[PDB]
Amino acid sequence: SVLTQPPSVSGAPGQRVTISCTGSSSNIGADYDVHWYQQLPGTAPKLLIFGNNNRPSGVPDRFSGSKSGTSASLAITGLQAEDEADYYCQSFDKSLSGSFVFGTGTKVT
Amino acid sequence: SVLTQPPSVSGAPGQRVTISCTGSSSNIGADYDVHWYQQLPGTAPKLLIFGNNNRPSGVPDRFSGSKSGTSASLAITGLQAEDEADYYCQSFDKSLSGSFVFGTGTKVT
Amino acid sequence: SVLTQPPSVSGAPGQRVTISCTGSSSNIGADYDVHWYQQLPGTAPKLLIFGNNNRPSGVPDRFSGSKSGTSASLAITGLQAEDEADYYCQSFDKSLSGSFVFGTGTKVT
Amino acid sequence: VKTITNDRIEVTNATELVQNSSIGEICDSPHQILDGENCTLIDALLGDPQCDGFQNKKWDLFVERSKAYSNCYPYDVPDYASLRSLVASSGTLEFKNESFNWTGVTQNGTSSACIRGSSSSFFSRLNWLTHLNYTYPALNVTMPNNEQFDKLYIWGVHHPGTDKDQIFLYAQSSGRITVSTKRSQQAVIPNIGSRPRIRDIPSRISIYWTIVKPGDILLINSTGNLIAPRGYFKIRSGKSSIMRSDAPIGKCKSECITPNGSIPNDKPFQNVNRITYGACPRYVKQSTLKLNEKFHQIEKEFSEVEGRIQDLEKYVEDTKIDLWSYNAELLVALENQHTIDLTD
Amino acid sequence: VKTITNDRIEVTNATELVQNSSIGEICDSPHQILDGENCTLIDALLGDPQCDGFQNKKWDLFVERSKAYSNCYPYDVPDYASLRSLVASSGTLEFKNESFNWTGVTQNGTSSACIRGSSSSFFSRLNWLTHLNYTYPALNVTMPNNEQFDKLYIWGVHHPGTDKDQIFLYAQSSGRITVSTKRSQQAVIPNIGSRPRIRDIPSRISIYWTIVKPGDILLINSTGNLIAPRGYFKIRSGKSSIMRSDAPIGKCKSECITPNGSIPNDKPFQNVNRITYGACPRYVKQSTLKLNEKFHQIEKEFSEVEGRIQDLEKYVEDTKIDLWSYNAELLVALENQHTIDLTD
Amino acid sequence: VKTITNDRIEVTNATELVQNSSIGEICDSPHQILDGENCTLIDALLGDPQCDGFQNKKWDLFVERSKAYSNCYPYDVPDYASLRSLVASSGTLEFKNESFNWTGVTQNGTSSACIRGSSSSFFSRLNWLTHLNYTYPALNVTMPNNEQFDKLYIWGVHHPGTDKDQIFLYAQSSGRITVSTKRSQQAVIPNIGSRPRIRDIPSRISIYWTIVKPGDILLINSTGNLIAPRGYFKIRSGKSSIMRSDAPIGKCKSECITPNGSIPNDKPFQNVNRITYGACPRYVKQSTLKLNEKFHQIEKEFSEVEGRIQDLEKYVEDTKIDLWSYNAELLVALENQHTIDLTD
Amino acid sequence: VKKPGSSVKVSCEASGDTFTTYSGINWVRQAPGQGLEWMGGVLPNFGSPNYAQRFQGRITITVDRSTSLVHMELTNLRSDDTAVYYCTETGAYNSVGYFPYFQFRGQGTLVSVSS
Amino acid sequence: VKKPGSSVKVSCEASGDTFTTYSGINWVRQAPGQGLEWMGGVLPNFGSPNYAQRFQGRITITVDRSTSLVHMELTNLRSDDTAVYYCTETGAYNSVGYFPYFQFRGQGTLVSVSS
Amino acid sequence: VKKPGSSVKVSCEASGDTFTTYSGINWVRQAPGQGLEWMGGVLPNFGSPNYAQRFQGRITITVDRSTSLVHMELTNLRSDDTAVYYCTETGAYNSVGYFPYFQFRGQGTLVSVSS
Ligand SMILES: *[C@@H]1O[C@H](CO)[C@@H](O[C@@H]2O[C@H](CO)[C@@H](O[C@@H]3O[C@H](CO)[C@@H](O)[C@H](O[C@H]4O[C@H](CO)[C@@H](O)[C@H](O)[C@@H]4O)[C@@H]3O)[C@H](O)[C@H]2NC(C)=O)[C@H](O)[C@H]1NC(C)=O
Ligand SMILES: *[C@@H]1O[C@H](CO)[C@@H](O[C@@H]2O[C@H](CO)[C@@H](O[C@@H]3O[C@H](CO)[C@@H](O)[C@H](O[C@H]4O[C@H](CO)[C@@H](O)[C@H](O)[C@@H]4O)[C@@H]3O)[C@H](O)[C@H]2NC(C)=O)[C@H](O)[C@H]1NC(C)=O
Ligand SMILES: *[C@@H]1O[C@H](CO)[C@@H](O[C@@H]2O[C@H](CO)[C@@H](O[C@@H]3O[C@H](CO)[C@@H](O)[C@H](O[C@H]4O[C@H](CO)[C@@H](O)[C@H](O)[C@@H]4O)[C@@H]3O)[C@H](O)[C@H]2NC(C)=O)[C@H](O)[C@H]1NC(C)=O
Ligand SMILES: *[C@@H]1O[C@H](CO[C@@H]2O[C@@H](C)[C@@H](O)[C@@H](O)[C@@H]2O)[C@@H](O[C@@H]2O[C@H](CO)[C@@H](O)[C@H](O)[C@H]2NC(C)=O)[C@H](O)[C@H]1NC(C)=O
Ligand SMILES: *[C@@H]1O[C@H](CO[C@@H]2O[C@@H](C)[C@@H](O)[C@@H](O)[C@@H]2O)[C@@H](O[C@@H]2O[C@H](CO)[C@@H](O)[C@H](O)[C@H]2NC(C)=O)[C@H](O)[C@H]1NC(C)=O
Ligand SMILES: *[C@@H]1O[C@H](CO[C@@H]2O[C@@H](C)[C@@H](O)[C@@H](O)[C@@H]2O)[C@@H](O[C@@H]2O[C@H](CO)[C@@H](O)[C@H](O)[C@H]2NC(C)=O)[C@H](O)[C@H]1NC(C)=O
Ligand SMILES: *[C@@H]1O[C@H](CO)[C@@H](O[C@@H]2O[C@H](CO)[C@@H](O)[C@H](O)[C@H]2NC(C)=O)[C@H](O)[C@H]1NC(C)=O
Ligand SMILES: *[C@@H]1O[C@H](CO)[C@@H](O[C@@H]2O[C@H](CO)[C@@H](O)[C@H](O)[C@H]2NC(C)=O)[C@H](O)[C@H]1NC(C)=O
Ligand SMILES: *[C@@H]1O[C@H](CO)[C@@H](O)[C@H](O)[C@H]1NC(C)=O
Repeated sequence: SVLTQPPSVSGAPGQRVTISCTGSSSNIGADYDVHWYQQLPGTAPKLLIFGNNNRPSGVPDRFSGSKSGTSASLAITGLQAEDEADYYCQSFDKSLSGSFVFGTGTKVT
Repeated sequence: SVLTQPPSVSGAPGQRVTISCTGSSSNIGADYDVHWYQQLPGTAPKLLIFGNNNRPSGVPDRFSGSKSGTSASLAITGLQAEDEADYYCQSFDKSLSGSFVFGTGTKVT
Repeated sequence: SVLTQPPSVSGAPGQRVTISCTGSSSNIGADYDVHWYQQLPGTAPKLLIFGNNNRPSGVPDRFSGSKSGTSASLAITGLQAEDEADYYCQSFDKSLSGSFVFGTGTKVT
Repeated sequence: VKTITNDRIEVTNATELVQNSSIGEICDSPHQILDGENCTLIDALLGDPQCDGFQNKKWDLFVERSKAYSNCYPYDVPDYASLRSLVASSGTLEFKNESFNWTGVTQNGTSSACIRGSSSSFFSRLNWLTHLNYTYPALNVTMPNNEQFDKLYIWGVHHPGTDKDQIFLYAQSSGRITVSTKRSQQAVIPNIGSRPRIRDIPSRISIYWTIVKPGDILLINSTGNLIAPRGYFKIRSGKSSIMRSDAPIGKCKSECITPNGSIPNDKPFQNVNRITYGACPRYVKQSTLKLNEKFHQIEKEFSEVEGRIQDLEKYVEDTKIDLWSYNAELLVALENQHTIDLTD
Repeated sequence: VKTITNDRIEVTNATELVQNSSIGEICDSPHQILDGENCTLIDALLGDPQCDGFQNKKWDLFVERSKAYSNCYPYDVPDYASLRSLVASSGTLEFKNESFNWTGVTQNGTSSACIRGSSSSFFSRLNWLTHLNYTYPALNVTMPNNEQFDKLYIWGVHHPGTDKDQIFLYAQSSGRITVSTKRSQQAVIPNIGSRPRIRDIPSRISIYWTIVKPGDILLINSTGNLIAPRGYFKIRSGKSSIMRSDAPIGKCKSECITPNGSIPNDKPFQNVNRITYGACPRYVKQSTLKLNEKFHQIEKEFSEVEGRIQDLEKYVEDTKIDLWSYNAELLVALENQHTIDLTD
Repeated sequence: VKTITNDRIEVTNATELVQNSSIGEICDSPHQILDGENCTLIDALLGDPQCDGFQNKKWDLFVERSKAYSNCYPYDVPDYASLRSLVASSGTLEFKNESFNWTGVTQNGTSSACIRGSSSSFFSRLNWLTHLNYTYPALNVTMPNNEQFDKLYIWGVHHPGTDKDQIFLYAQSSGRITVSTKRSQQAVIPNIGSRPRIRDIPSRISIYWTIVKPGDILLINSTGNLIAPRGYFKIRSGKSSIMRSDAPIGKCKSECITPNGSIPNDKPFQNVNRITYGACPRYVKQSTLKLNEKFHQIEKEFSEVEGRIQDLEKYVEDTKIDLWSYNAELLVALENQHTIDLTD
Repeated sequence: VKKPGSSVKVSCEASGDTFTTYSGINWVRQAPGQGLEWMGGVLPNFGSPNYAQRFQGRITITVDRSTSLVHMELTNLRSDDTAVYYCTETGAYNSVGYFPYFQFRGQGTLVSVSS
Repeated sequence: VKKPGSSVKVSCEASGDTFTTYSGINWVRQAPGQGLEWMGGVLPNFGSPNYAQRFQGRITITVDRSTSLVHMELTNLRSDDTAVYYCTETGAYNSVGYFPYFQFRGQGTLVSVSS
Repeated sequence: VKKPGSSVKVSCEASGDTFTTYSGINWVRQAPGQGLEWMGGVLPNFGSPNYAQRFQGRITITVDRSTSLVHMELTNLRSDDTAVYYCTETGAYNSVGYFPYFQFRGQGTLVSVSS
């Protein structure tokens, strides 16, 4: 089980860019939050967002998240040079024996 | 004792529409919340909003409410076909022996 | 120790006007809130904002405040005739023996 | 008869020193007897509708029947035995009304589980304060003791079954009570939760008491769930006590009351019961011996297992009984011996 | 020998009325003896892995060794002495399983600090309920008592060391437990905080018990931190008790058990120990005098200072000892005198 | 004189076996007497400014005067009697300072209601921790017991009168205290509320104590409202006790101290008072009879009604008195009889 | 159709999934083509019924605990009393100006008065 | 007008409707045409007065509990000390970077220093 | 490089500044140029290891309490198992749909399977 994600997005620096994570009736749609992870190329994935709006210490306020219905959205207020990493969305699937589900991944350019 | 309400409002579907409930120094103005009820023609009135922003289960997020001073406002983000019902606003009047006061009613078109 | 503030600001009535209080790593930047005081000419200074967004009873909602990083901002939604007073920003400085620090003051016109 | 030198000596005449039977009734005189009927002492204190005849009464001995039952709002009393013993030792139910302010709230609440006439009612000595126009302001009420005697106050806290009920009665979901005097303080927080239904009511009430000395002041600071007092009881000291018995009340005279009727107090020892009131003979285990005025005492029968405290009480009473039985035996032996010696 | 008239009278023959020595072993008969080995009574009640052999056993006297130790999850019991005395007086560890629903949560939690075989385990008589798929719904579970006897239930609350641990086990940071019956209620709130580590575990568990009468119903309403019961113990009344002793168990017969082995019960007085079980002679301070069946009693030795209650217990036992020593002395004197008189 | 055979026998000479009068002073020898003056034992323990002369002192008997009063911050002690008895039995006020870290907070708070010199002060043995630059971080402080003896720690919690005061002292409105050892835990939550003013102060302080065994560790985890300890008291066991009396201290010798001065201990019985210290005669109700070393004991006089516990204590003492009065009477009778017989 | 001067009684069930011990029952009136009006209310397990001042003397509220019902009777009917009557259950929520909201159960009852 | 080198004492009442047991009193100075400056403060029922480092040695704060007053004295006055002095009471609020706010009571006191 | 059909064991330390009594350890796999996948997890002080259904029968998780380590072994390796493996620690936060988040510690371990 995986969560659908856009293959890649792109845009000029200095404007808002949006990424989406769509779920099912078992994940996100079953009253489960979504976590966002960041992976710069050649490095282990980091933690970006949890609880759909909480940012850990060491993350700029440029990143925002939201969840509605069976979908979730990630937003960056201002695109910068260091935003070359990949983004993943994580949720919990209650179906069968239960598992942790990750998105298909996205590339920001 | 009644709360003043516009007789009717109208507009094309797909845009925001606003309804207002104006009170006195005894209701709304005396630190009392406002409830919003919905009545489709030929049916018993239903419950739409309570606590000035709380929506019960089974109501779309298109409906919003607010209160300021001695007045209250109801808002619909997107007008649809099923929004043919009437809307009432309810508060509590502390004057005399106390009672429940309802608005004059409004018609959305 | 003092907090930097613009000497004066001016504008026509009826639009938003902004005042700023910039701090250091010891005040505002050391997890300390900012208070805003108002002083009409020929009168003792009053209290306008505390806790960066709290308004005491008797203050219109036209005044707003915010804090970000090591800086703070005061905003007035609508300029009026009675807004002829001076504004001060107050914080706490943890350096040395600790003290209460005030801004340099501003004049609104 | 038994003697120290010889265990079996035959004599021309002998008398019995142990009372083994009872009349079967309570003599009603000279002690003042108050029959509780269907009411317990705590129910009469709180003002149960079926106990309205016990108001402002006085007693020397209070009789509790096993047929007693409660017919009002469900309640529990932490340290029930201490309050029961205190009220029994006080010996009076005299009540004096006081005018507390209680401004901003509704007074005289009634419940369907407490029926006095044909309508809903409540405890007569307690005040159920609720919301007024769906608001409940904080209460800061004081009452000074300018008299020369102590005052006893009975108050309570209300535990609803759900949060909905909490809001429906008090308009807010966070209540707290603090009752204090210059030398004491009591803080109680309600516990919202579901409980087994008694008379269709899942909620409960907890009862607390406070004593105010002369020259002191009583302060109550509450935000909800408060069962206010209507006044104070006069608490004194005397020879009063409480007894559990099913014996009928008669018309006779006897200075010794046992659970099983009144017994004659001419012989120095008895074996009918270890629970006694008034001038009574000592209790011994011996059923036959051939030749003291205590009033309030400790509880000597228990219907529930409690542990340490009840074990200590039982141990104390067992020690007393055994030592007095030894005393009785030795005394009888000695007297018999000396009499035999003086007659030869 | 000593007499009332003369303190020193020489006689041809005399006997000793005080037992001063012990066999050194517990006779194992006729009373039913249960040797606890490395296990305490509470550990055997809860189901410690090393105490699995004590399940459903019965005893007349329970022997606790000083070598006993705990090898499971750390815990504490408020009013430990009361529960210990209750279980000791009950005299049986018989357990009956009941099918509680417990829907929406995970069952049979295990800890690394409680090792039964080669894997993690827990108490055998307790159920550790945790989150199910990172959710913990509110529990509203009932169990009626349709039998003719009382039921004893043992449950617990869990106190984590941090808020992280709270969330990691229960998925929410606000737990509350309410256990009620038609005549009782108990509300417990966990206290999150750091505590010294025992077997690498900083968390603790508090143990509570509830008794249900026939015709009553048990209700449990919880939102987290609940250590559920798997059933009930049958609680009865009898001559059972508990004793602390390091004496080995032998094979003999004696109706009197002392901490220091079994002692002969032919003489009327003894001085070996104030703690006795069965038909035993009275304890006196006198070490030499020249010429009763109690079962469960109070605790007479304390390892911690507690204050008021322990002082009262010591005072009671001291009074008893002194009065019985006086009785012994007077009796011996009298008997000696009368015998001298009757032989002249 | 009285005899078993005859109640009235005339004899040439007789002696009195009951002491009925007192000297009126406390002899100050051989027992070590510590006069409390205006100070109570708890006030001397906490470090009241007027009790600064009692620091590190030792006693065999502590004398409390009715003129004693408090002149510091208002406070109350849950289980006051237990702590008072513990300190009295310990028999010493020796104090040893320890260096707790207490990093991130302000130390040595002072109050205007506690005046030592001309300036504000506080209890000498307690530390009032407050905010530092309007911040109050969580405290995680430990202290191990590496000695061969037990340690006694006295700490407290502060209850402000309002939420404003809470914030004004601790910078946050939610405080909690947890003091734990490997075998114990104590969780205290402050109760904010208004209380009657003593020395213009409506707030109160609650006092708690903790005992640490050798090889154990003390852990304190707090977020506010903490009255920290400055060290530990050495707690031992001995013949020390406490007595309430207004008799002046003299210069004599007597092994028996009564509330009403010292009394001669030559006669075997007395009737002056039931409260005794040292080698004293037995207390009897008889005022005239014509022909034991206990140290700490239970409390025998009460100024407040408490119920069950106080009733049990009174019952115990009444039983003791009655049995010893019977013993006295019987003994006197027997001795008189035997003497008459041996003189004829 | 009820004759003028007669009485009309509307019954309601004080039970359900959302009904608790201290829930209340309120009556609401709606004239044909007009707004909503509030009439008396009662808590079946607490206190006494409240009444609106416009209906004082003509209205009575009774609680039947055996059948767990609540009835409202209106004496001396008039032509203007032709309307539809609704039962409402009280709702609870955490606020600072909180007052109960109305939960309409079922459809209304039509009452017409004519000679 | 005070002579240079003299002393000036400003008194303030430590009582009122909003004043509690542990409320504090702070002194604020304002030169004519300049900003606000903070001087010493004291809690009348707790601790010892605090002082600003610019005024060390010249300022003293005393609490009079019989009249429920608090006084601040400034020794060795100077020409630059001409200013208006204000009393402030401390306010409390729930936050995470909380520090007391100042509540100005009454009008200020004008002090002028000249030879 | 591991031969097909062999076993690979990845060890991890169940200790650190943020690690508590009931923290958990989860394993994550990432194929070269692909997304993230979840493998088994275990709490070292509670319960039994959980496993993903895709890896049932081939994976085992062991806890070594003496060295405070946790190991995951994968039996019967295959060519598609070439990937980088990461340890994650569980995080806690207050919510209503809360599920633990993953804290990646250190860099991953590269495992390649070839004949
Ligand atoms: C937590 O659990 C307890 C235990 O289940 C629960 O209390 C129960 O509430 C129900 C009400 O929903 C009670 O059921 C009633 O019992 C009485 C007997 O005393 C019956 O007479 C009642 O009959 C009514 O309902 C019937 C339904 O078919 C109708 O046919 C009939 O005509 C009546 O209208 C009713 O069944 C039950 O007795 C208690 N259990 C107790 C007190 O032990 C409690 O509500 C739960 N907490 C929650 C849900 O928050
Ligand atoms: C509140 O304070 C208490 C007291 O400090 C604190 O509890 C302490 O936690 C630490 C863990 O951080 C414990 O330290 C361990 O002690 C055991 C002995 O029992 C050692 O074997 C452990 O060794 C490990 O760590 C070493 C570090 O160099 C390694 O070298 C070694 O290989 C092991 O990995 C470890 O030191 C300490 O014993 C307790 N103190 C107690 C229980 O009294 C508690 O965590 C604090 N609360 C917080 C922080 O929330
Ligand atoms: C809850 O209620 C209690 C009880 O009312 C309340 O405590 C009271 O506070 C007031 C202060 O507002 C106290 O009044 C003082 O009493 C002393 C005597 O001890 C007087 O000397 C004081 O006199 C001052 O005020 C006078 C006003 O005219 C002045 O003229 C005078 O010069 C002094 O400045 C003052 O009256 C009162 O004693 C207590 N009551 C007690 C302790 O029982 C408490 O504040 C309330 N809680 C709140 C409001 O949060
Ligand atoms: C809502 O409040 C009214 C008004 O209560 C009165 O005014 C308040 C300011 C306060 O002073 C109260 O003590 C007064 O009673 C309530 O109407 C009163 O109800 C009581 C109860 O029967 C009656 O004795 C009074 O006469 C009524 N007052 C008037 C002016 O008629 C009313 O009951 C409240 N409604 C609720 C609590 O639902
Ligand atoms: C605000 O804090 C200052 C600084 O406190 C010092 O620095 C801290 C980091 C910590 O290490 C404290 O223990 C230090 O004392 C306080 O100024 C100190 O006040 C005390 C009290 O008289 C004095 O002994 C120190 O010398 C002072 N430190 C210096 C550098 O002068 C100040 O009192 C605090 N203000 C408050 C609490 O209102
Ligand atoms: C997440 O939940 C699954 C499913 O649990 C089952 O379905 C629930 C609706 C409820 O009915 C439970 O009682 C069921 O067990 C858990 O998978 C189960 O795990 C247990 C434990 O070994 C096992 O006995 C069951 O067979 C499993 N169920 C299935 C369908 O395989 C799973 O463990 C949970 N994950 C957690 C709690 O992390
Ligand atoms: C007591 O039991 C009831 C019933 O299980 C619990 O009530 C539920 O509470 C949750 C949380 O607020 C609500 O979402 C449910 O709707 C409630 N159910 C009902 C039927 O009211 C209650 O929480 C329990 N109380 C405790 C302390 O555990
Ligand atoms: C027990 O002690 C611990 C450690 O000092 C406290 O944990 C801290 O709590 C604060 C407030 O939530 C956090 O910001 C810190 O990160 C925590 N530290 C650690 C190491 O976890 C805890 O608050 C204390 N508990 C009590 C009741 O005082
Ligand atoms: C009760 O309090 C109000 C305001 O708190 C006051 O106006 C009224 O006088 C008080 N009652 C009496 C009898 O004084």
